[PDB]
Amino acid sequence: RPHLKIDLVQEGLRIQIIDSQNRPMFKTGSAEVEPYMRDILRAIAPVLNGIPNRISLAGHTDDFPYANGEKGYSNWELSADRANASRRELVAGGLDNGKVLRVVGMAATMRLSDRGPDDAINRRISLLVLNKQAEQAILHH
Amino acid sequence: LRPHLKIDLVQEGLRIQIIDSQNRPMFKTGSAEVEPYMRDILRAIAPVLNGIPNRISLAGHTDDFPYANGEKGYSNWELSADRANASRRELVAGGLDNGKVLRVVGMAATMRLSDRGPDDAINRRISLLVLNKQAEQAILHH
Ligand SMILES: NC(=[NH2+])NCCC[C@H](N)C(=O)O
Ligand SMILES: NC(=[NH2+])NCCC[C@H](N)C(=O)O
Ligand SMILES: NC(=[NH2+])NCCC[C@H](N)C(=O)O
Repeated sequence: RPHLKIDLVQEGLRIQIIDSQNRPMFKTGSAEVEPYMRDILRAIAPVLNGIPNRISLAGHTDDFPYANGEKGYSNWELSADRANASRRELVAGGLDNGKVLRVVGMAATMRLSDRGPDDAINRRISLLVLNKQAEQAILHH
Repeated sequence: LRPHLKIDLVQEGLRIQIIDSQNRPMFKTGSAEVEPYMRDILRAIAPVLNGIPNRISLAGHTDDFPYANGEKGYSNWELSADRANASRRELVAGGLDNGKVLRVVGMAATMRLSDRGPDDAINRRISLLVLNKQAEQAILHH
């Protein structure tokens, strides 16, 4: 059973989804979120509604490339699709309108460092509960 | 008159906007297909971006009009993200180097243009961002 890891960062609250068996939370090349991940995402949505802050959603991939592999569909499209896939699950969980400020596709640029040598663990999404400083930053860009 | 570049300093880098005098939207309604005149511009921008060591972020935008089922299904978030990646593929086709892109962003309709309503058609667009080293480290060394 997967769990959320929530800790403080400069930009606010970072939320990571972590599986105990170090199992990838997405099938390779897939932006379909699994039933187990579905439940934990929908469950945290009312909590996010309580927190007056807005959120940023990020999608990630392993560094297994597509055939072209940046000319057409790539890890950029896939990571972005994973971000929005998690977004739709939060909404299904009852996430309020206007809670999302940003969806982000990171491809394989944000590599985890202490979660083992298997690159497949990077197939994931992450959440960021933005503080006022991070939000005002993003908005005035 | 030909469209021009609007460049200003923002917190995580150098933002690049493409401003059209003829007020042509970069995308048709509900479409993530880059309009012809913007394709030419993005391809022209790519080799210049190759000239600097900095990595790039790409953001997509939509007008205020929502989709049929609000935000439960395909929404302006998906559309804006798809528009960001469409501009990405144009840049790559223009000769953008491998590894230049660090981030793609969907902003939906949260960032209307500086003096237009959120309903205006020219909100359907993309914007470019040249990331400073600090933003790049906050992402890579995260
Ligand atoms: N349960 C696990 N530890 N899985 C790791 C292996 C994942 C497999 N190599 C893949 O790409 O799909
Ligand atoms: N089904 C595939 N085409 N897999 C290869 C690409 C996998 C991709 N890098 C991911 O994170 O899922
Ligand atoms: N169901 C619809 N007709 N939706 C139209 C949404 C258009 C979208 N706001 C855009 O910027 O292109």
